[PDB]
Amino acid sequence: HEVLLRSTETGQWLRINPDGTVDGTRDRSDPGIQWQISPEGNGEVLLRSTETGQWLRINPDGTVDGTRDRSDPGIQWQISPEGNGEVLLRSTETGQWLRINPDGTVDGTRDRSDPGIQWQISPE
Repeated sequence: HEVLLRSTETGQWLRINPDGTVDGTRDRSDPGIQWQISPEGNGEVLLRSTETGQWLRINPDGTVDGTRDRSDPGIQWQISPEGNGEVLLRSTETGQWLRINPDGTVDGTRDRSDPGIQWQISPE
């Protein structure tokens, strides 16, 4: 039950790379864009890469990458639907929203109005 996470603004997909970097791509065939959601309970989820097995992580320095440490505090996310399949993903640890920028970089922000925090989630 894989899902794709897609930018509403640009249509770019959230991708993880073999080196652990996380960014955006327009290549629908990239194997790094398939994710699996697992419940943590209490409204939290993990997002795990089908390709690499790494979980999506946000770090104290604001960077977003992947990790295989299931105990890392930065891998818990909260999906907040806004209606019509639009969602925000908020980090339990930092309080930031996951942001994909038009240039394909992925980081965090507290700006509710940033167009890059708007995500769609669709089955692959």
